[PDB]
Amino acid sequence: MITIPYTIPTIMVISNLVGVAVGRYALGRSDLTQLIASMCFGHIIGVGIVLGLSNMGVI
Amino acid sequence: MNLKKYLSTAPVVATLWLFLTAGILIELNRFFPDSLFY
Amino acid sequence: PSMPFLKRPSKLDGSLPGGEGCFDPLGFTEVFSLEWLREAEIKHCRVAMLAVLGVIAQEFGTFDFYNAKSKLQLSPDLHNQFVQNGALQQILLFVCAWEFIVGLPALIESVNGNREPGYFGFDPLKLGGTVGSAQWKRMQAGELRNGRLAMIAFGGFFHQQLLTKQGIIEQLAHF
Amino acid sequence: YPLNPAVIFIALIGWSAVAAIPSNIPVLGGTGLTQAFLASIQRLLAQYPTGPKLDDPFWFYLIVYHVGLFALLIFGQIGYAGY
Amino acid sequence: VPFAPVPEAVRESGLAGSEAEFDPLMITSYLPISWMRESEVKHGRIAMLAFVGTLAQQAYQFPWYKGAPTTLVGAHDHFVTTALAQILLFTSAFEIVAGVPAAIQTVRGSGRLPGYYGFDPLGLWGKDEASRKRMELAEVKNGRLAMIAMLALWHQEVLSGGMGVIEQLV
Amino acid sequence: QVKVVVDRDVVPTSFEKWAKPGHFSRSLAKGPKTTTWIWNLHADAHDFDSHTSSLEEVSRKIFSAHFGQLAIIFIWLSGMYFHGARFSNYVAWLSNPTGIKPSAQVVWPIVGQQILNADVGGGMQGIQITSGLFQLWRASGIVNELQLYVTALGGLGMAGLMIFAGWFHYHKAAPKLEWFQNVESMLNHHLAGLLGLGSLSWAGHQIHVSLPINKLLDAGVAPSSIPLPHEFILNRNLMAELYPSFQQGLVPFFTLNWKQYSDILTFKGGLSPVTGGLWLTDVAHHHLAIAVLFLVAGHMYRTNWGIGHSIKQILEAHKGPLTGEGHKGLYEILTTSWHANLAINLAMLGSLSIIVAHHMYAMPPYPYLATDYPTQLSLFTHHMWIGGFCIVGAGAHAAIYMVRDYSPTVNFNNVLDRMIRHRDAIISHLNWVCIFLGMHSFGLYIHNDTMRALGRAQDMFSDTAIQLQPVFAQWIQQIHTLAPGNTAVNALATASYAFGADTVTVGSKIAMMPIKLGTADFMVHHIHAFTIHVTTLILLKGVLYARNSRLIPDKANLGFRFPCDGPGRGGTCQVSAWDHVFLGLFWMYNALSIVIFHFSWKMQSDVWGTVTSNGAISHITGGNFAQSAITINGWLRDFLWAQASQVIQSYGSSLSAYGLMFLGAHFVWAFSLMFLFSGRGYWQELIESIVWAHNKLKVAPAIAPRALSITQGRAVGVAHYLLGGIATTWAFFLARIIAVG
Ligand code: CLA
Ligand code: CLA
Ligand code: CLA
Ligand SMILES: CC1=C(/C=C/C(C)=C/C=C/C(C)=C/C=C/C=C(C)/C=C/C=C(C)/C=C/C2=C[C@H](C)[C@H](O)CC2(C)C)C(C)(C)C[C@@H](O)C1
Ligand SMILES: CC1=C(/C=C/C(C)=C/C=C/C(C)=C/C=C/C=C(C)/C=C/C=C(C)/C=C/C2=C[C@H](C)[C@H](O)CC2(C)C)C(C)(C)C[C@@H](O)C1
Ligand SMILES: CC1=C(C/C=C(\C)CCC[C@H](C)CCC[C@H](C)CCCC(C)C)C(=O)c2ccccc2C1=O
Repeated sequence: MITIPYTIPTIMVISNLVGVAVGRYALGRSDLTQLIASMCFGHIIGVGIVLGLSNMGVI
Repeated sequence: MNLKKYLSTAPVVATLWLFLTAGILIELNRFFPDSLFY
Repeated sequence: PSMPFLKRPSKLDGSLPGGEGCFDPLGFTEVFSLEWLREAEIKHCRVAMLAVLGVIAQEFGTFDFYNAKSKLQLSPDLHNQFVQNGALQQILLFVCAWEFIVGLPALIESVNGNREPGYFGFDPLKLGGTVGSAQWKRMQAGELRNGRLAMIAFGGFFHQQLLTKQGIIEQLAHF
Repeated sequence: YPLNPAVIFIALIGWSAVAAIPSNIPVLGGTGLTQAFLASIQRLLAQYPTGPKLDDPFWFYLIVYHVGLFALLIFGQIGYAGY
Repeated sequence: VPFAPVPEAVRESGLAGSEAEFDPLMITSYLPISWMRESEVKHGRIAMLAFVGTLAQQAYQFPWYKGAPTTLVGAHDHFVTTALAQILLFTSAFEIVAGVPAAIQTVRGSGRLPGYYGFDPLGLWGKDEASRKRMELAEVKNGRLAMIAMLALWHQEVLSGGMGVIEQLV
Repeated sequence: QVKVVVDRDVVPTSFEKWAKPGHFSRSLAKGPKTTTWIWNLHADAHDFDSHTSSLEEVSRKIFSAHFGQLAIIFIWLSGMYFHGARFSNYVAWLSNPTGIKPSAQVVWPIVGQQILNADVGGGMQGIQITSGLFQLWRASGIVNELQLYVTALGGLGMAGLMIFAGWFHYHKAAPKLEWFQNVESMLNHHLAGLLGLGSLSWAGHQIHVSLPINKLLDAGVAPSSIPLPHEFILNRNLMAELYPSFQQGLVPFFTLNWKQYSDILTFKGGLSPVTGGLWLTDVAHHHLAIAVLFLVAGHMYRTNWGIGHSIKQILEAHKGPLTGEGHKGLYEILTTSWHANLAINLAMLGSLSIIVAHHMYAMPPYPYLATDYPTQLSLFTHHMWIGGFCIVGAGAHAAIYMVRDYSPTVNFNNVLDRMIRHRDAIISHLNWVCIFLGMHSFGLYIHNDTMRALGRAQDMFSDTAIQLQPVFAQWIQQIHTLAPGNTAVNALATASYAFGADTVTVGSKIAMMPIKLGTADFMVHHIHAFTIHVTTLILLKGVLYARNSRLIPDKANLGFRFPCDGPGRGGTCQVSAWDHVFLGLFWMYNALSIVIFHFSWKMQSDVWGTVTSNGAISHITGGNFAQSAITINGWLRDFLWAQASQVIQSYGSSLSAYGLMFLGAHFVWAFSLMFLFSGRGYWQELIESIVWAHNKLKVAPAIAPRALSITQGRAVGVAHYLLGGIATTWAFFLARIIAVG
């Protein structure tokens, strides 16, 4: 985990932002559980992307 | 009070008694094993 | 609250001999009916006072004819010098009388709620054996507290083994 | 009950083209998933009694092709549930 | 519009102390404030006493068995094995008989300030007034200030080379 | 919504109602004017859905009874850990597992039975374990006897927590029905909390206990230089030498550099050729996969936070056109009746237990498990039979739901009763499949039987004769040979050695050999398809005709355990939904008797046995399956006669108790038949003709001595048919393979 130039935290926050974009669509109330649920989902998508980008291919 | 009435039922008395006669035979067959006489 | 503690005002107790207060932080007297636990407390405190006076009085160095102690724990030399004498078998067996003969129906008196669940009679004393109000409660608290300190203090009297492997008198000869 | 038996062929492009251009090399198909089958049927098509149980790129890409093709045409009939 | 945040009101005003009502994430709206207020207080405690534990980490008279593990990770390497598993134990056994009825009894619904009323040879604390709540509010502000100070004192060494605290000012 | 609403101080805990046997049923507290009150005291003792219709009081009773079951299970497991501690040769077994036969139970020395104490090595004798506990303990990493005493002590402690638990949840804190029908939370805590944290924390045990210990035992270190499991966690330096990935800490975990944990966790498969079991790196990695995958799986049920599903909005959305209404109704079916949930959970539990059996022969997961073949055998066999019986309970409790708790108002046009609208077309095609498979699964055996008997062995279905090589099983088995390079890309070896490469020899004993399936194994698979379809015929006939058959159009009015209707309709004996369960237990004994007879004879001919030098092969029967499974004279001669030789010659030796559990279990088997064939209209006045001989001597019993009832008098015939018939195969199996393995 290194800084702003392209690495693992670069490609987690985009998955978390599209995850909370899904939370705006999947029962899109602006409460806490949009964040705790939907940042968690984009966190799952993020971890599924990161090592999948690490196994078959350059990161 | 009613616990002894549970201990007076059919299976509980039958196990406290057949456990006892089974203990008579098992303890009487360690002490006197191979008793074919008498 | 009724407790001199955080908070639980008189969960089920409050008139028992806690002279400093009723302690009871965890839910045992919630559901255990408290007479069972009182008979267990008093019986454990009696036998623990016997335990701690056993350890100390044996650590004043007395044997009819046996080995050097070096400990009052660690089973073979002490305990299975005694068992191989054929000797502790009866000192268990008479207590096997005592609990089944005069402790079990005593515990049935701890079933119905008609006992004050200590009370194996037994005051061979004149001028101080009050069965009534004052000295019975304030002396029963003495048996209770000295029995509890006998429980923990016997806990430490057991557990001084790893860095010690010696007597507790030899622990007093160490720092 | 079969109210809309409209088209079938849309599943075919819907299942060949989603598996042709992904190569995913180190498996049986060093090429794509469907090229390793359509390339491996024209060797056997002109009346060949070969193709034993060790014939990997034919027999395996029979089941692994048809088990997605069946599912995607069934979901093609689910593509007439919103009608 | 509760006086800290953006213009978005907060439902909570029901006897928590520290009247700022800082709820951006509305965790209050899904968890009761007796539990969480006992966590604010209870983390505040370890923030206090661990902060001055680090102030007394390199200080005067010790129990005198050391001189090498003056660091913090090295303290958690040396002491955890022998000398600190009872620092775990004597507050574990305190916690299972003190904090378990405290937090579980407040979240069950017993009316009690989550500070678990205790030893008090000091404090004004005889006048049932705001000065009690002034020491509550000063207590929690000193607690979170000590807490932020604990990430300071954790991050004053990891990005500085495992060094001390007062030696950084040189 | 979700909340916890629990009644406190519900039922007093006196001993008063113990003095009233049959207090529980108002149809049964009349007192025994007959002896049938006695037996109905026990069959109604757990009709919790038949004491009172109030689902709250029922549900309190069952949920408190579960803790009684777990109390008996913790008494049982604490028994196994204490018999491993005090009585077993486990510390001696841990020295050389391939030589010392495992034994715990040391028979008390009374007349003769000291001969049952088998000299199994380890300097101590006793009757040999076939349950395979020691292989579970070496995998667990239990080093010396102290962890077995301590874990038995904790087994008693958890048994006390379950006794006090169920006591606490029936009497003095018992929940409402609103607590019980919170099923999104029940799945939400079992998928995550039970199974998820169970597999995750077990991955913690395997990584921080079993991987260092079963690396040290894989090196061959005696259990004295092995440190405590304990002593691996105080410092990583005792594990960084064993696995250098522990030196990096959890930093490669949180930075997602999970390449670094290739030492601890991997995907190899196959079998470790030193220990003969799975690689515990693969097994710990495996439980992390169940961990993350089940903990993800738990969070699909909305409970309080409006995030997740409910079961209702899932089931109502599957409103497919061939069913019409869709699954509208099943969430009210499965949250009001317990027998329906018991049907589903028993079906999936039993079929999981069969899956357990197969995955324990072919991927032996414990070290030195496939080297002592009885523990390899019977752990297959035993999880088959509970794997069997729990299916029939499905066919029991799907029947009972159709009889007792069925309700056509809530259940109108959905997926459920639209089956019952064409249950003739269900049972009729099960009927056709049963006859087609019976001809083509057993007529092949009569065929090869006659063709071998008529001399024309060219006209058989042998290898050399008309071959019936199972094409599909050999093909997908070859796909599993081609697994670890092609499709399981990051694998190294195959999923098992029941599929692919050369066999695994561990201490001159064959761990797993690639099973060849040719033209006899085909026909035994069609046996299994056949006898699975017959039990599916009887147990779907017992559910679809549970309530209103076209023979008897009121079975819901008669009940579930009614015997019959009468001699009308030409006789309607044995017609209830219970009676199909009665028949499904016999066919259970058939279907699993030939599952294990297929097992224990193909894997004494094609897998097990020993090896000699230069890689030579020697099975126990010596390849004597494919030339001999095709007939029945070959079956009955070469298996049930030839394999008896180590059971029948067992007198005077330590296997002789099996020689007693072989004969007597024949007895009980045949003793079942007296209850099956006769009926209570004979026994009732045979008995009453004996009641004359008691009335003559004033020894008239006050409880009037009836015969057994009909459903009892047949239920006891099943329950002796299975104890006798199962214990024959039990003593035959364990007496067979202990004399070899
Ligand atoms: C994540 C929490 C959790 C866990 C671990 C369990 C675990 C279990 N539940 Mg359960 N349950 C839960 C939440 C949980 N439940 C919730 C929230 C509900 C309400 C919807 C239910 C409702 C429920 C019913 C209705 C039944 C169970 C049953 C069972 C047992 C299945 C038997 C088994 O697998 O044996 C394996 C055994 C174990 C792994 C032993 C685990 C025991 C330890 C001590 C963990 C238990 C935690 C416990 C809940 C703590 C109580 C909290 C209290 C002190 C405040 C198993 C013990 C069944 C059963 O047999 O009853 C007991 C049953 O009939 N549960
Ligand atoms: C060895 C004894 C035996 C045999 C052969 C059968 C056979 C059968 N039972 Mg069964 N059954 C038995 C014992 C037996 N049962 C017992 C003990 C119970 C007690 C629980 C049951 C309970 C039971 C139930 C509850 C059911 C069956 C059913 C069936 C039929 C299944 C369909 C099938 O296999 O067709 C194939 C036929 C055979 C395999 C028999 C051999 C026929 C050979 C292969 C061919 C014919 C021989 C020859 C050519 C005949 C012509 C020559 C001759 C005229 C001279 C089958 C006829 C089911 C049924 O009735 O419908 C499906 C059913 O529901 N049985
Ligand atoms: C049911 C199992 C079974 C099967 C498959 C066979 C098969 C066979 N037996 Mg046989 N046999 C059996 C049971 C069986 N046997 C039993 C149980 C006995 C003892 C009672 C015998 C005793 C026996 C003897 C004594 C002999 C045989 C022989 C033979 C062979 C030739 C018979 C023949 O002409 O077929 C007759 C076949 C038909 C008349 C055709 C009917 C079946 C067709 C294919 C069904 C098709 C339906 C179709 C799929 C419907 C869908 C299509 C539609 C929708 C359009 C053949 C391999 C003979 C031999 O020499 O072996 C080589 C021989 O001498 N058998
Ligand atoms: C010797 C004997 C055996 C051994 C038997 C041992 C002796 C069994 C008995 C063990 C008991 C005696 C140990 C008990 C220890 C007590 C534990 C450690 C807790 C102690 C303190 C608790 C009570 C906390 C107390 C807080 C103290 C704190 C300061 C506050 O004020 C609050 C308060 C009071 C709650 C064998 C098995 C070893 C071998 C045999 O042959 C013989
Ligand atoms: C009462 C009864 C009888 C009497 C029965 C007995 C004889 C009464 C005596 C009871 C005694 C045994 C009470 C015991 C009390 C608890 C003892 C004293 C514990 C002491 C431990 C203290 C000293 C702390 C010890 C730290 C323990 C710690 C582990 C370190 O190592 C250091 C160390 C040693 C300081 C009669 C017959 C006499 C009279 C009758 O009327 C009734
Ligand atoms: C034998 C038989 C009986 C008779 C079985 C009798 C009635 C039961 C015999 C066993 C009982 C339990 C014996 C009673 C003994 C008591 C337990 C007391 C004895 C003392 C000790 C054993 C406790 C039937 O009632 C019956 C009914 C329907 C179909 C077949 C049959 C059937 O085959």
